[PDB]
Amino acid sequence: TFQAFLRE
Amino acid sequence: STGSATTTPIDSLDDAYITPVQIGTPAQTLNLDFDTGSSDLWVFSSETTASEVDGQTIYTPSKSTTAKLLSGATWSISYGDGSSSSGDVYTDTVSVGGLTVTGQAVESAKKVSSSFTEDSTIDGLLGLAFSTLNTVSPTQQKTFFDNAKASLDSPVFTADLGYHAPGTYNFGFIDTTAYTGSITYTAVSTKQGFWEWTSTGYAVGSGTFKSTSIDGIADTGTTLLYLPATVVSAYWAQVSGAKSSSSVGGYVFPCSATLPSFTFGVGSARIVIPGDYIDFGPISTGSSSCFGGIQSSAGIGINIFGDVALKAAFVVFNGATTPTLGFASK
Repeated sequence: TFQAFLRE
Repeated sequence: STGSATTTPIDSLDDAYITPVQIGTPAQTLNLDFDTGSSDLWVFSSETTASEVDGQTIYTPSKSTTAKLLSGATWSISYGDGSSSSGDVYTDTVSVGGLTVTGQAVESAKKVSSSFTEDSTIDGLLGLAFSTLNTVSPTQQKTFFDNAKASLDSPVFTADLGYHAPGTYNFGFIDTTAYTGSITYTAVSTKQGFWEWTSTGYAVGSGTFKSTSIDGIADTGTTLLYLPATVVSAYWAQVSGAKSSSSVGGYVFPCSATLPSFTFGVGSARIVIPGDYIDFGPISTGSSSCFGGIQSSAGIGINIFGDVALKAAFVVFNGATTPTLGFASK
């Protein structure tokens, strides 16, 4: 289960 | 001064890496996800709504003699994956692998989204992008690296992430025994507040290297490697059972296959991702299909050199007034 850290 | 800490994957797929960090006096140790893709240091705390706390270690500011509430400052952040958190701010002493910073802002979560409550292994994040992305208002706060720079022996930090194994984050020095060859440096654009750089091209397996500019960010807090759709399609076209699955969200292939390597250019140098790192893991346990480590960035809007790419190299975040990014094979 991936994560993708800032941003809209 | 310098600091050295061991970073370890939170699961068997290398979804993310956590590193212990000591906050407050006496020290309260919390395992944070070091994220070069944002600039907020925030943790679960005694202020976090009870029903949203689930298995994590929290920071209690009333038990730290060095904590100070930063009057009237608040924060609110949302990430690429849709997660979010918000809260208030204290300043406190924070130490990483022996390197201590006094007066660091430690953002205390009043609320956290579902995905944070659900993952028991991450107690908060420690942001290492540029300070202009910091969410605190009315006045933004400096990251742990920026507050550290004045005391560091050199203004850099390195990331040495392991494949299914621990690795190390170093602050203030470059360990010459952790890599092979020499480091090649590339310019960084800070316009967007990221450690943004342009790769000079790519190669799939033993094929030709194509020179084509790929602007992306080096993000230790993104699990995968997200590249343009036509480069991701040229890689999967070399794996006989791979297909794009809409149900799973990306390209999948039979776990049984030996995947080819992926090389990315940095200046005139090449960094090769072995194929086994590209095999993220089975879709479900016992499944015969595996999820691919390289996926299209078309829906995200930016290319991201995440952990799949960063763990195949030793990477130097050179924080000098004109920053640069260094890569070496290891």
